[PDB]
Formats: sequence, structure tokens, C-alpha cells
Amino acid sequence: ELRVGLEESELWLRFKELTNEMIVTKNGRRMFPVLKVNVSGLDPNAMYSFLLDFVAADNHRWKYVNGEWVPGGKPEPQAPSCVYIHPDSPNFGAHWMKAPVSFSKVKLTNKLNGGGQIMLNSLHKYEPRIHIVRVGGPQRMITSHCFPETQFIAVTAYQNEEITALKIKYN
Ligand SMILES: O=C(c1c(F)cccc1F)N1CCCC1
Repeated sequence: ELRVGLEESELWLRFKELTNEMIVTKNGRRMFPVLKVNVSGLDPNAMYSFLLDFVAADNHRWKYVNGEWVPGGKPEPQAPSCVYIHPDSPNFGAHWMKAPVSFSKVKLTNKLNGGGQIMLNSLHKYEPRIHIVRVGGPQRMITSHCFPETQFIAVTAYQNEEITALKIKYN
């Protein structure tokens, strides 16, 4: 049984208890914290690609009203985000299991852009998700895993200064 764990869940939970926010820019902004995943139970000799996408956790637009995030009343369906390929992909199971898989180079944007960057909708709430894709072998296989601890709202600037302070304290 293939096992997926969040590295530094301690710290993600402090962000989650405040409602986490991630900046999006036209050119794209790297994440803090960085999603880092512990993986065991891969075939060390099998080939795999690690993919990252962002599920829209609800269908609403959120707004920071009198020190509190509150959802809009007008849900619209949210099309899936594009997928980010971990740049170590494709690689042997041994490679992925020798250290936490760190998505340090993904950039979050608000604008449809050349390559790499993932476009999110500002003021929507997102739940990061990975796919582990067994490649090159005969039988293709996908294992997916969500990380509720890593939920955030996409923002063009921070609203809750408690988030601002935590971001700086721990970076
Ligand atoms: O063949 C690829 C791929 C890659 F793994 C790295 C660069 C470009 C690619 F199309 N993948 C299999 C499904 C998910 C990623």
C-alpha cells in the first residue's frame, strides 16, 4: 500500500487555523509554505511523474469583511486548475522516496500565461492535490492525494495581517 504524508504539517496547521492565503500575480508567485510530501511504498525501480493541481474547495467568491473571510451568495462552477509537473519528473521510485518531494518552483498566477505558472481565480478557496503517475511501464496507474491542511484562498495581497506575520516569521 503506497503511502503519502504531508511534511511540516505542524506549520501548515498554524496557517490553516487563521485561514491561509497565497499571493497570485500576473507573472506568478511561489508558495510559502511549500508543499512537501513524504512518499513510501513506490517500486524503487518503477518510473513515476509527480503532478500538482488545485481543487476549488467550494464554488464561491470569498471577501475579507470586518476581519473575517465570508463567502459570496452567487456560486459559479469552477473549472479544474491546470496541472504542474514536478521538474524531477519522470524519475525512479527510489528518487522520490529518498527525500520529501518539494513543489518549491510552482508559481500561482491570476492570468493565462506562457508556461509553468498555474492560473487560479483570486478570492477562491483551493485544496492542493497531487497525482502520482506510474509512467513508461506497461500498466499506467494514478494515485491521488488531497491535503486539507494546505487549503488557502488565492489573494492579490494579504488581508489577514496574522497570516502576513506568520509568513515572515517562518520564511
Ligand atoms: O509524460 C509526462 C511528462 C512529464 F512527466 C514531464 C514533461 C512532459 C510530460 F509530458 N507525464 C506523464 C503524465 C504526467 C507527466
